Amino acid sequence: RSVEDDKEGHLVCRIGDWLQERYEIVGNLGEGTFGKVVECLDHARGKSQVALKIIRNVGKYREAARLEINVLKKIKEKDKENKFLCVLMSDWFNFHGHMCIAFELLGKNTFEFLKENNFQPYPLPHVRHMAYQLCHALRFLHENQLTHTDLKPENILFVNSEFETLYNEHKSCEEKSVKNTSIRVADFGSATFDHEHHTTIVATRHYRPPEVILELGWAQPCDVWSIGCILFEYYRGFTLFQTHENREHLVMMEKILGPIPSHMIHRTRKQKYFYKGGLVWDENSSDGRYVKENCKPLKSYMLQDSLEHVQLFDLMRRMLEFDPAQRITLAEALLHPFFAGLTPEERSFH
Ligand SMILES: Nc1nc(Nc2ccc(S(N)(=O)=O)cc2)nn1C(=S)Nc1c(F)cccc1F
Ligand SMILES: [Cl-]
Ligand SMILES: [Cl-]
Ligand SMILES: [Cl-]
Repeated sequence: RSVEDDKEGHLVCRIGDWLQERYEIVGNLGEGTFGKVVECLDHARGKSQVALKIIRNVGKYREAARLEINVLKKIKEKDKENKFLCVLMSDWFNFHGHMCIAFELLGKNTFEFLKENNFQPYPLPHVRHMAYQLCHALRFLHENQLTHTDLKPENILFVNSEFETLYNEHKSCEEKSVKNTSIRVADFGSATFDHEHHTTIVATRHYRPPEVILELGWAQPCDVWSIGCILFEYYRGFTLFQTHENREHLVMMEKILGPIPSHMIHRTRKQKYFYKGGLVWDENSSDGRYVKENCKPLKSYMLQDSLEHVQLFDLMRRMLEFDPAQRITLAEALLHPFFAGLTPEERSFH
């Protein structure tokens, strides 16, 4: 059987196809610039269901995937009972130049669920449970000297994304409400140990913290900022920072969170963003006018005034502190009174 690649180096495969006389493809899960993700049955392990990430036959992707595999091995080694909520690898192999990584099959990611729910946001009890698990998952990675650097809703999966369809009487429309809010953290390809080389830029732009934009260096607090942006997005169903460029991003940060601390401004070599100790930007530009119209103080985005909403917003604001040294740690976050509302099942991790 000839193995075939398309023009971009993606493996040509379809439902029905097999790999290593072992993994039978039974579905398509998704795709990206890295290649594709298929659902397989693993005939060597009782037909167990797997998500198999199939990387393009392109050197720079094969190399990144090899690094991801190495990261995953180290993580598994530190969490042998798979207790700390990560999507860990069951197998990996090089298939005619395509690196393939097999993972236990979970449900949809939290972005895809949001999207299939027409971007209607998660209810607060759901946001609260998800935030709790995220703080705990990352706290454990952080305590093992690791930073994720690429947290975003697409990288957070429901263990099971089965939902109930409920009629929202205030909206005159149906809503999908996930039956179980247990989640797992995925995509460790960019994860960086304390002692390893730190690239100047990390994170997906919408989830990238100011110390990274200002090239001030970064560590574990990077992940805390990203979690704050994620929690906003779960709660409102739209992205906190919908931006494509650094200068606009910083202006959004200022409108939503207040001024950038002067000490950060004085320390950055990125002085092109500043003029006279202050952000410089064209208020009359397409980006200028978009930000002035759409970006408001964080507190203004609260849907309700009850105590649990106030506590969410207090927590989010502490996650979104400009100075990574002042930013709440996840150890501290887990002590926040926002988490008093967890059911005992949610708190003990069921
Ligand atoms: N372990 C695992 N299970 C799943 N399941 C899944 C994926 C997509 C969908 S879909 N097609 O969006 O409804 C449903 C279930 N995905 N998955 C993984 S590791 N996805 C994944 C990811 F979440 C981030 C980067 C690469 C990936 F391959
Ligand atoms: Cl490319
Ligand atoms: Cl191995
Ligand atoms: Cl200005």
